[PDB]
Amino acid sequence: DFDMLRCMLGRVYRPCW
Amino acid sequence: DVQLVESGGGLVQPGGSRKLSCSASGFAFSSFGMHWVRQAPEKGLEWVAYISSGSGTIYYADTVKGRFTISRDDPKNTLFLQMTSLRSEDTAMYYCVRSIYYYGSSPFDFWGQGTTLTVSDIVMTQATSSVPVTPGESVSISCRSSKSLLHSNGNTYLYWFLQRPGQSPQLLIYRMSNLASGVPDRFSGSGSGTAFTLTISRLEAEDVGVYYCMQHLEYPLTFGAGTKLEL
Amino acid sequence: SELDQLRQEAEQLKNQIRDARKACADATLSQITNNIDPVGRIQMRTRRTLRGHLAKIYAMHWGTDSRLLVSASQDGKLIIWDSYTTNKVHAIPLRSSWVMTCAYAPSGNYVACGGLDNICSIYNLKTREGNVRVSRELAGHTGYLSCCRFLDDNQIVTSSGDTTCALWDIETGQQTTTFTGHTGDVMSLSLAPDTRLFVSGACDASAKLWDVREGMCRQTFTGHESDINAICFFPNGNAFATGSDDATCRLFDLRADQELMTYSHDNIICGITSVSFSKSGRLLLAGYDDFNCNVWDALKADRAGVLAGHDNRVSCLGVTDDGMAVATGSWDSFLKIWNGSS
Amino acid sequence: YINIIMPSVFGTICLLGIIGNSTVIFAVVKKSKLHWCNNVPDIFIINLSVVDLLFLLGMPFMIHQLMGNGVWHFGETMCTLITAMDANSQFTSTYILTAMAIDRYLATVHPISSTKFRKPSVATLVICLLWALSFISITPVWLYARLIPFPGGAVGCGIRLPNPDTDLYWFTLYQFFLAFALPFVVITAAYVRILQRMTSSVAPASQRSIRLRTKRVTRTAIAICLVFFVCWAPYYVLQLTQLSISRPTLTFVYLYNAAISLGYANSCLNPFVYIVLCETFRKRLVLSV
Amino acid sequence: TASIAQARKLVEQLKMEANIDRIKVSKAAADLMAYCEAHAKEDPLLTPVPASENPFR
Amino acid sequence: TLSAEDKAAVERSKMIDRNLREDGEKAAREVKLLLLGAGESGKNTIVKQMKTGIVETHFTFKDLHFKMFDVGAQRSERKKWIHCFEGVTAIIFCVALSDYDLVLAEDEEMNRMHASMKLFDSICNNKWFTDTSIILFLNKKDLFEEKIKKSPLTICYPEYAGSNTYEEAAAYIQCQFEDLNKRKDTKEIYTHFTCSTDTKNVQFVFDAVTDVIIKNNLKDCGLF
Repeated sequence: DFDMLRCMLGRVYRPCW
Repeated sequence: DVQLVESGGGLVQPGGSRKLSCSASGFAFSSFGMHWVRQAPEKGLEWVAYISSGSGTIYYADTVKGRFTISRDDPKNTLFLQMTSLRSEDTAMYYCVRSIYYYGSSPFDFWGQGTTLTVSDIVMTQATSSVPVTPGESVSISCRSSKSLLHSNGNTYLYWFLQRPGQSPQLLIYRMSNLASGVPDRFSGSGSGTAFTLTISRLEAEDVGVYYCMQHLEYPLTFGAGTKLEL
Repeated sequence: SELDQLRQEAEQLKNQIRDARKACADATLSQITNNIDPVGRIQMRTRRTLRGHLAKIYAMHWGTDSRLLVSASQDGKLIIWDSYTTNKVHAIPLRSSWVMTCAYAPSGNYVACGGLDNICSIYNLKTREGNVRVSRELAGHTGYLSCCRFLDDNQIVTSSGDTTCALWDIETGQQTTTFTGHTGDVMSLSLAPDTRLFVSGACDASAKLWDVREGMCRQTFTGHESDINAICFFPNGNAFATGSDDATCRLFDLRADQELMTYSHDNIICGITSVSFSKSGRLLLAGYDDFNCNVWDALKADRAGVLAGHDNRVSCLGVTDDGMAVATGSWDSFLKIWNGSS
Repeated sequence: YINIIMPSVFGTICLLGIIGNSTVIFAVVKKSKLHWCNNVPDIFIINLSVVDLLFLLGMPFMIHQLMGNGVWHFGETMCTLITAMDANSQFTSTYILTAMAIDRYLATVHPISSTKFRKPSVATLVICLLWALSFISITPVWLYARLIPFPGGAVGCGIRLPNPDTDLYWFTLYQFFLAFALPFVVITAAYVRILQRMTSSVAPASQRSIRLRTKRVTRTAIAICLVFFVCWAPYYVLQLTQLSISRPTLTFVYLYNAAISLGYANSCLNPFVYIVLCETFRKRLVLSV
Repeated sequence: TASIAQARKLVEQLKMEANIDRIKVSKAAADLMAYCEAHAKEDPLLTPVPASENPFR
Repeated sequence: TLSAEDKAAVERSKMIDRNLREDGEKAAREVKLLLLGAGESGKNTIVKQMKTGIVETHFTFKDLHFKMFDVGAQRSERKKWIHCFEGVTAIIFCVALSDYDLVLAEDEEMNRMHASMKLFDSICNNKWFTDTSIILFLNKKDLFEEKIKKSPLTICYPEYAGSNTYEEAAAYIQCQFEDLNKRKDTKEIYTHFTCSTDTKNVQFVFDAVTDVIIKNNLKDCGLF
């Protein structure tokens, strides 16, 4: 239950640009 | 027949170099470990070096380590001893000795005729230098060791050799009790711990000579002073 | 006429033997040994594993010092093992790799082997040259060599698949005595402790007792339903046990001249390859095709234990002369040494 | 439904994959009786199951920041190590699966010449070398594995390249080339060549034995090339998709999470490929029981 | 005349085997049971020895 | 806690293991062939072109060493020593085509071809050779054609209904032997028509053995 709109790279997250 | 002929000895200058060769015939040379044993004039036997079958293990005596090198050529059945920086302490007759090691084998069974070189640690003690003997009488020879030669596997690593005058040493008793092949049954080896006895029942003319006890518990292999039997 | 009359006399003689054996079957070994306590469960652990054979092991034999043993494999290698240390003392390359049996001389100076080449080869272990050499090749059997046993350094008894056993003079290389009477391939033989008699089991499902010196068959023992593969004398020499393809072991007595006990279980449906006794004879150890060795109670015919440590058929086994250990060889190319613990 | 469907796939795959990998390990190890049991192809399969097991054991350590709250509970110290280990557990399985494919090419197209070098010592040497190459390949993974600040009070482990505007392209392509592109070409080329050279000219092609041999190797070679492709293409296809995409939507995020689950499926189905398509393995399994 | 020659040999062999002295099975069974009892203690497989006396520790 | 002599005992033992390993690797690269067949079936003619109790023959062909075992002299029971050859690369079985209208010298009532047919399925379906390929040689092909003109194949096979020509009789006999294969999935049978002057017999064995090696590799590699 969160804002699951984060950018991804591999199987981990990445900072959106 | 089993033969071991040594060559390369001769008169050398101090600080010089000499190459000893031991040619083997009549037995499986690659299956035997090989030793060099020297004998200073009017002195006892002194072990020099050892190379095992397959050349995997090499041992040297402290008095020659770093100056002497032992090597073998199995296809040619030749054993070598490269000596450098020869000193007056190296003046001795050098014997080539075969010894095979497996369960129940008899190491040091055959010795070479020896080659003469002239230059211009468990302690084995044989206090009795000479023993006057008469033929047909029983003789006992005593040997002592600083350490117990009985190993935890049950073997007592004491060897007996006889060097008749003018001849190479011959194995009589190996591991303090076993009788070597070709040796008359009158010879018997008895011992316990550090004190050992070689019994010669019904002595004969051939038995006259010097008897040496050698330890094979650990390296370096050391010899006793030697006990001489005279008529 | 004459042939018909003679074969009728054989039936009368066979009935006379059967009646004579039935007369002396007053009691059963089971009834006699019913009162005695069982040996319990026999638990043996693998003390040593001998590795180095690269094919099926077909035979092994202990030396009389209970420390050295020889094993035969069809990788063409006869290997002598120091069982205490697992050191290989010798590795003898065989001229013919199809070896089926091997023997250790009681003196320890010789080993023997032979197989489908119909030859018993004698190897000298104590030579001044430091290598094992062939001293004799004993030719004369017209079938494969199935078993061989030394009597001394000069005499050896061999059984062959040509239905005959032979006694050989090793020095001259000639068979002094030939033992005939089996109608099938003789698969095994066992020497009596005094080496004056030996029993052989053949593929005619019969066991014969032979006189070594006289050279004739003394007694014939029947009762198995298929080929006998293994045979072993009881330690006192007055009995022997057999193992057959019918998944049974039977204990025959020489003096009573009949079977005393059968060692079988309903779960066991595989053939038996090797049999041996413990030092006291109370245990009968048998190797099986089901990859296991079952320890039987000889007196009570109860399965005392199982030696399960092989991935193929246990082809051979033997118990030391001092009774300290038992070795089992198998088609999985490994030998294992077993004994119990207090 | 969204909060229960995604955990269900991961839970089912993790449990099914553990049982399947355990069966392969149990059968191969226990086939003998306390004896060394290894072979040049038998070395690869047990090694593959181990790397497949590590990739599945570490599954919760990488998916806990995707299901409930997107919060990394292992800190920065484990952020670099777990990600490097997880990437190694994925990369190593690819390298083991690829090298095992070339090994089978050697034993089929070169039945005589390959006996000189298809030795257990060489097989051990290659596998030890395969692990080393994985560390070189995952070098950027652990060098740039630092925590990422999310809006709010939550943070998460991730990759923070020094120049994310330009460095994003090489990271995506190099993993695509090393872990998906090159190994798939090597594996596919190796197995199609085996299918063209799996029988002899003298062999009785009319006999059912040859035809049944042709069928089984064909369906085993196809499945291995298909399982690897199916279970990894959508994961890496999206990698090229997101190079020119800046703002993901809910549909894209759901597909990426479903793509990750297929990634753990490859190491889940690899043990089942050996169980099903290798008739020899069924007999070996019974021996243990 | 091979069969007729073999028949005489087979009949003669059965005569030798039928003329041997046989003891009772109870007598034979007792001797085997007696031998095992007398040698029971010196059987390491039947009665395992202490580990100090076991060459295969 | 080894002594100076026990250390040298182990070094000898490890030297022995080093030679056993070296010998086993050389043995694993060689092909073992068990040669079977009936008497006067052309088995010895095959050996003559590939130059005690068991006769073992060695030859090298295209960087491959073959060990061929002849056990024709063993008159003992086969089931006792037939398991010794469990694990050979392939079994070469020799069948005389011409021995269909002939009868056994001893039995005088059993057809020679049926003796070979009964012997083939005894070995082919044997439990030790469940997965062992068989190289079937149908020898005396040229002599078979001469007899088929005068003596029809109906003498051997009454149920046979075909042309009395070599091209159909020889193919019919080949199918009769291959029909005896009780497990047409775990093993394959390579059939070759040899003769007294043929020179391609060794090449057929090499081609068949090459296929046996491939099939065994696929079993090891897990592809099969």
